[PDB]
Amino acid sequence: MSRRYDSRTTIFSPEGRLYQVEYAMEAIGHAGTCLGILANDGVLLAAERRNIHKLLDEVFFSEKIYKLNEDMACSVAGITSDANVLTNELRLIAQRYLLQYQEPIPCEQLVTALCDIKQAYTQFGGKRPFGVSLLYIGWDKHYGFQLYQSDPSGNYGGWKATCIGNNSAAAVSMLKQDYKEGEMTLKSALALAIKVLNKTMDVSKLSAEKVEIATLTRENGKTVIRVLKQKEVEQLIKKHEEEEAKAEREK
Amino acid sequence: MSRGSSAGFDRHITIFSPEGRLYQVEYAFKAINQGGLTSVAVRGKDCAVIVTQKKVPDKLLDSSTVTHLFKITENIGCVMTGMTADSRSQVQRARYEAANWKYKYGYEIPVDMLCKRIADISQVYTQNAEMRPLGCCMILIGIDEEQGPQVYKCDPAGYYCGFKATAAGVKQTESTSFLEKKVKKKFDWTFEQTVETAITCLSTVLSIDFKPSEIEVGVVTVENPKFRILTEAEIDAHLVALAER
Amino acid sequence: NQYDNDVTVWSPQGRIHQIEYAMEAVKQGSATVGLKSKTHAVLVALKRAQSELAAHQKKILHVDNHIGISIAGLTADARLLCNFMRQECLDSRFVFDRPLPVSRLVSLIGSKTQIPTQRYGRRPYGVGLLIAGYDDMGPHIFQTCPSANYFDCRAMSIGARSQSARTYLERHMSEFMECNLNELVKHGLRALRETLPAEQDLTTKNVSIGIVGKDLEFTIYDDDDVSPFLEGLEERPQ
Amino acid sequence: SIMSYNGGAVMAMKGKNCVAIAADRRFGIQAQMVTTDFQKIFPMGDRLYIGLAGLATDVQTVAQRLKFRLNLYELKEGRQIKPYTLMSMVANLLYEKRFGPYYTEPVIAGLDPKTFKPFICSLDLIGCPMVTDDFVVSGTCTEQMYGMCESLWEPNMDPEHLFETISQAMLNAVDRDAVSGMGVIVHIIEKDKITTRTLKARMD
Amino acid sequence: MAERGYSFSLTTFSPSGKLVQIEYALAAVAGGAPSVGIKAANGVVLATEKKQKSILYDERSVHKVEPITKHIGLVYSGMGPDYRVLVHRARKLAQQYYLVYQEPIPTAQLVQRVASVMQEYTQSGGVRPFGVSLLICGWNEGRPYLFQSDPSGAYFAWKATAMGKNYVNGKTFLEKRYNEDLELEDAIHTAILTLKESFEGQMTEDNIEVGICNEAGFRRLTPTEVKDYLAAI
Amino acid sequence: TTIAGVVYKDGIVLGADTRATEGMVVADKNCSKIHFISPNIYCCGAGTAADTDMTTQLISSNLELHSLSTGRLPRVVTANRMLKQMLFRYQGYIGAALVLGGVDVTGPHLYSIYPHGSTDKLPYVTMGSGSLAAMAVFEDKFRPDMEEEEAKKLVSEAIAAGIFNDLGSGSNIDLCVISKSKLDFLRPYSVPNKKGTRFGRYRCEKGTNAVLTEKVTTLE
Amino acid sequence: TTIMAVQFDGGVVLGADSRTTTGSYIANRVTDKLTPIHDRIFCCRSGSAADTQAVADAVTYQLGFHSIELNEPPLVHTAASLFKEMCYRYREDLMAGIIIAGWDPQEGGQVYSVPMGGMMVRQPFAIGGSGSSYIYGYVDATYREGMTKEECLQFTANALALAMERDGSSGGVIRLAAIAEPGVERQVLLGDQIPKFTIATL
Amino acid sequence: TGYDLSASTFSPDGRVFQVEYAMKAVENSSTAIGIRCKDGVVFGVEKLVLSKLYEEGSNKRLFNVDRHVGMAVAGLLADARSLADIAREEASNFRSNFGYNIPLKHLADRVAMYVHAYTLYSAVRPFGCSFMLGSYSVNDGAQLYMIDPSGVSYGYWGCAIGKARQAAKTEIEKLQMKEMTCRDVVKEVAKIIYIVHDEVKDKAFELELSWVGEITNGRHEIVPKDVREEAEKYAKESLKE
Repeated sequence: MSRRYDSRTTIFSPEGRLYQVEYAMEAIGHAGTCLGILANDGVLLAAERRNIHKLLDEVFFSEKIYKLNEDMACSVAGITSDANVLTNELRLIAQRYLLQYQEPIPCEQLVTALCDIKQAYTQFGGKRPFGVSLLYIGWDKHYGFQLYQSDPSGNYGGWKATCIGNNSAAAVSMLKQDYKEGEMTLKSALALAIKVLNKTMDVSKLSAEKVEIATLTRENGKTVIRVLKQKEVEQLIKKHEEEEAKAEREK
Repeated sequence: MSRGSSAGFDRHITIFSPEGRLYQVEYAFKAINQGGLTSVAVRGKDCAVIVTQKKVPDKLLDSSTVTHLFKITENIGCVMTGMTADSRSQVQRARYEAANWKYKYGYEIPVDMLCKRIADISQVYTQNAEMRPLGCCMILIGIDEEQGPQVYKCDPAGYYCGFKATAAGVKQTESTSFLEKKVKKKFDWTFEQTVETAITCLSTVLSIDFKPSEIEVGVVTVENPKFRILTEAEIDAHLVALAER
Repeated sequence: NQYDNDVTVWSPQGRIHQIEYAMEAVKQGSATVGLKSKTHAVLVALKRAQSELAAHQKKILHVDNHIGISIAGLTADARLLCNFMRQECLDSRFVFDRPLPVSRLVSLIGSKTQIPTQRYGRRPYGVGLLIAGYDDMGPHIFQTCPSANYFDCRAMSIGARSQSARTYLERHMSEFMECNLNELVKHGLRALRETLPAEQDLTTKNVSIGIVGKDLEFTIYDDDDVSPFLEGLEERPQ
Repeated sequence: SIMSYNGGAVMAMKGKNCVAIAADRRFGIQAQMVTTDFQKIFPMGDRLYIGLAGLATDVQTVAQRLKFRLNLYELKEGRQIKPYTLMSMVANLLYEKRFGPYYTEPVIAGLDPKTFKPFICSLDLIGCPMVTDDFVVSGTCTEQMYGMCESLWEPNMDPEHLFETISQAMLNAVDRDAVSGMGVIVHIIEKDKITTRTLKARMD
Repeated sequence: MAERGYSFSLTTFSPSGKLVQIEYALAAVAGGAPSVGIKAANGVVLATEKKQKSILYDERSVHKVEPITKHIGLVYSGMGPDYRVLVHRARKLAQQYYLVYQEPIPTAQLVQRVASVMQEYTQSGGVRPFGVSLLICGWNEGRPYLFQSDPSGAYFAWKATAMGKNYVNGKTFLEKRYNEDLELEDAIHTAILTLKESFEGQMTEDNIEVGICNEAGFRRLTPTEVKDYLAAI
Repeated sequence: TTIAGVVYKDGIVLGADTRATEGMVVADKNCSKIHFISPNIYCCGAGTAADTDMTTQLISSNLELHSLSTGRLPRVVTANRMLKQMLFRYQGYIGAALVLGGVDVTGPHLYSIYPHGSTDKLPYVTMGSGSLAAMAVFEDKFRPDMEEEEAKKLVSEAIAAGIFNDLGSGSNIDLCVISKSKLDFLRPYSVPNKKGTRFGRYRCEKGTNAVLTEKVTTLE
Repeated sequence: TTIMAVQFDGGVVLGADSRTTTGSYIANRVTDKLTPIHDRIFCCRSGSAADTQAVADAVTYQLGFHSIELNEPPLVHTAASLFKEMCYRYREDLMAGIIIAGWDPQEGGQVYSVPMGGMMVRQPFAIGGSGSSYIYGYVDATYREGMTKEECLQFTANALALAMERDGSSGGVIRLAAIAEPGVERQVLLGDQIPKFTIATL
Repeated sequence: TGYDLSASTFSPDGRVFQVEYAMKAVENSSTAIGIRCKDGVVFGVEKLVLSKLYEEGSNKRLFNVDRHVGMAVAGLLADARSLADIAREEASNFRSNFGYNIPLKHLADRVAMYVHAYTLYSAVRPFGCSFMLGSYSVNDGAQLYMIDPSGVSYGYWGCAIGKARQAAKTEIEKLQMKEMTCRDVVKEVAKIIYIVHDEVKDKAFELELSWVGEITNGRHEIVPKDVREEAEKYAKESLKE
């Protein structure tokens, strides 16, 4: 019956570990690279496009970047359909807060609500966990520009610069070396993102069709979230190539 | 993966094998043959006929209660093959579905719609792990006003289809090849020719000359759409006509 | 093995092992004897003390003015079943203003205890009951089992070493029907004594007696009310 | 009686390539005025507005729940809602409370996205939609508004004529209603800009 | 009898981070009959092979190319009864959308809802994932759409794709034959040729099913139209 | 409201007026009261307008699902059965009064459906507040197996009687002709009433309205 | 409404008027109030049209399924019992007076009355509806044992005509149905076919 | 290899082994027989007396499930009792809903479907009992049905269930039960029961007898003491040669 076919997804291991959560994290490590960088005048996401094929129809808005409300956006790594479930839940939570308070939801509260859903799947119900890690970028009147990262376990944390997915550890080393706290601008942050994606995507060269970049800024008391055009990413990659060539010429 | 590969509980519950197969559904198909009987259905130009093998080993058994032919409505008949209690539960479900369709929509259910409904119900068993699929196959005959006689078959996998002729049970492969030969040389099938074709298919694949008590025959015709089971006198008349030729 | 963990699993021999293990649970308990005459039904229960400083565990329970029980096996299951039986008797008195006939109560018990023997994740009740009753059909002794089967008996014994008691009851079953109350109780006491170790004897501390009868509502005698029944018992024949 | 508890009046009118929507500004409870700047017209898009008359509590509740559903719609579909779709969404929201209805009668005025064809409609309290080509009214002085609009409305008005027509209709209609008025706000929606005006009005 | 299903997941994460049940459902899809979708400039063609195992089968009785609405069509590769379940659910979802919004559901919206159902079966208690891949075509806002939805619940937008047996070779053939600006007739020819590449035996107007979506809506091709197209090839 | 329907030799003619009143004031001058059910089945509605619209939309959706499932043309009896079971389960609280007309494989069929869930299968029906005037026209002039033009004239006459004698009816006459080969949705079929010609010119000039505040938002 | 049913040796005769009113307005002047429940079982309906139509549809459904399951022609008493259960269970919500009449191989011709409230009684003949009050004396004085099918048809036609002439809620045409073992014969009496009784003048 | 643990699992051969194990449980119980004559049905059970401490009529395997319907069981007695309760519920509900006595064929079908419902799931266990339903009426005649743990229901002229059912069926075949009456069938039933009993394997047994027919006015009841004693004497005489 039930007992002999039950996988026991929500039980501790003898070492004190939750195996299904760890395996979901392995799934995350497989997926495409997503990077988040916070600057003084905005915040950005840069995600590797894994749906690359000449016969693929051009994407409507973005493959991996989802607007969540007027002030927040997210990028996903891991199982795609699980990410669809989670992004719908996030949109619902943000609208519920807006209905209740008639103010936009602060970013950390939205992340905390979604992480509570994830934790509930880790503790009871016998279901498998969501195989999704998320990066969140947002603005609120409490803490300004914010970047957050959440895991299948339901843990979350705020960051100045972070990376999830493929080669995320090398990207984090790059970020530790190169990020300058309290002095980043969106231009320098975009340059850093291009360099990090150049290193992380070692097998495939940076082309504008292999990456998706979205920036969140403030204009006239409104939040603007924009996915960069292909030509803008092409110009950024050209600028990075020029920087590399001149740095080589100096050396 | 590898041919006939297995991993985990794929041989015990309806979950995918490494090759993407559902072994429990295949085992249910074998459960059909466990019954040991064979039935044949043939579509004519103005009729549909079902002929099933009737076996009563012992005289203590009241023969009138040993039937695999059922009527679902006045105009729809069925022959069941496989496990008897599963067959009777499926017959009860089909009768309920037909009555409810008539009640809700105000006209008699078409044969293809009833077959599709039963097939959906059994697909559910192919996708949920806590219950086994039924080990039975259902063949339905009826008359649609627009399209004429109808023979439809549904199986434990949830697959259903309309047939010019079909068979179920132990010798259904030989029966299908015989019917393929008969339908390739297409000639206009009257009621008598349809009945004789069904009976000769069963008799040639079972390698026995029949007797009126050894087979069961049900028919629907355009002239008389009501499903009716032939008595032993009519069956013996057909058998005599077949034997003389 | 693979067939002896779930009550829903048939063994290849046509048996259910969990039911037999619940039967063993009944066999582990201390002995108790039930017998009937033309006019009386008597339960005699040998009580066991966990320690020298503990009271002997209660074995005879009130169900209704005309029905009492003695238990073997898991005590908490016995309390569940006793509460159910009391509720049935009260329902009968509320609806029909009549005492519930004993055999109907035993049928209700069998129906209630059969259900967990067929459903996954349930277990059999691990208690055997001797039911003494009096109704329009006279006195009744019934035996209920973890298998949910029940028996109408002339006499019965269940618990540890109950086979010796059953042999004694076999011997004197012909005598039981014409016995008076004292003689019937003494027959039950001798049958219960046949299940004792050699050193142990029947005492007012380890004997409990329940009696029901035509004019006698069900009554339990525990420590000092047992002595008139113990007085007059011949020494063990050996 | 219940619909008249707080008073209020909303009107929408069709121009040549433009729409107009106007509302009174009084919030009051029976005969007592409480405030004079209660919002009854809510934007549901760049060129789409909904005006709500009826119970003020249901005005606010329905506007907020419609904003909930519209935001979800525009996130799931990466497009702005069309006025007909908004009307259907409002009707579904109102009919969900068929036996416990919200006491508001919405009016929708907008331009088709990517087409800019004027659209106006009104709905009853349980969500029966009514699309017209000239004008829609809602509130406690619909008879007066009907007189004014039937007399003054003309086809193919330019936005300035549309503003004058809807302004005169609203002003003279609410001057003749006790529990509406204390100012009128008019929105003129064109394809390239939105003009918001407050009219000089009686305050009695 | 007890109507309670299992409440635990049957699809769980492997130590390497994979959900093997979804990969096995994909293996089931890869064993299915070939399906092809091609999005032309003015419409979409969905072509599948339906080679019956015998002449006793009535070809007209069952259909693999199915209408969902007047403007949306479906075809599949994999297990047919799972496909029937998903077709019924898609029709109900399209009707509910029409009931709320009083306009026909956009193709992308319906694809999202169907993919959500498939994900539910990848995560809920006591069920296996669906063993089919769907090709969905639609016409919206003067524009053709072609989507593929997998057993995991992930969907992709395609200009041309193939599923089922020999789908890698079919994809190579499509990407070396497909071009933009193609018209619907030429897309129909290309889809039939892609089926012909993996087809075994003679292809007739009864061996294959073809559906088209354009501004007029979605419709299945009658076997006479298919015979005309085959003669043109 | 006046809605009517007849069975003629080749099919069904449905008719309706186009006035929708709120109380005793005309709210809608051009209201569409003939509702699509299926390409061969239509329904005129009276009673609570929201109830009529929602009920017809729900049944149309369910019949579309049914016809996709069966691959066959819907029957009028199915629409009738669904409508009457739904209306009966609501015990008259859904106030939809319906004239349901269609042509299926069995021929033309016409039903009247009442809010409590009772139906009548009749060769001519009327419904609404003008129903008695239209019915008077029908009882005076109906004949079986009328031609299409005769049936259209008769239904337009019945609607006109409702329009000119019932205060709750007015404006235009809408027709829907259904046969096995065609469906003609004639809207408007007749325009017996028009707004009177204006004898004057109201003063409506730029600058007439005084403005306190102004705010112009430019759209991109 | 006036409904009537009479038993004769080999079957039953059922009859009804055809008037359905809403107040004083005749909404349907050719109503068919004789409803086949099964091949040889009919019901006459009086009271709320929605209630009787719904209950007759439900009983038709249940009786058809039951007959398929038993592989046996239904008993008239079984149909009457189904009607009785439905009418008694929902007596506070239904306004339905039913006559159930038909033929059985086991019992012959049978008439059952299920009046409002949900009681069930077998009768040699039954009348119902608003018009039935006016013909109680007539049917009491006229009915005799041993009438043939033709005598029963004439008896029913006369009684229905008298009720229709007196009762404002009854009128239109007379619908008759003779049920026997061979089958069902239905007829409509209209116009001069309806029995005529001269108005007493002077 | 682990295929015999649930009724919701098919073996690779297409068998449900849990149902077969329940059938084995039936094959170990003592023998009950039913015989359908021209005017009734007679049930005879060999009820083994396991303890002399038991009363007469304890653990009876013949039940009245309706005024006209009797039940003879074999297998797990608690399962049989729950099934008798199910049959009583079905008969009573049928009378309440349709207003007459349930036909025996319909009652057999209903109870057989209830039994079959326990052969599909891992959450329940198949019943470990088989049984015969016997009825008589003027309209329907005499009817004898048999239902096994799989849920298969069949009509019979004579039937045996239990440990020795093949030998009992052989004995039944030697009878011209189609022209016999209940009076002489009761003797034949008692003789067959006494023949199939094994005195070495099983020590003592009571002979339970019941019948329904025109003799009892279509009411299932225990055979009266006179007829039972006469039948037992005749059976004992037939044992001696």
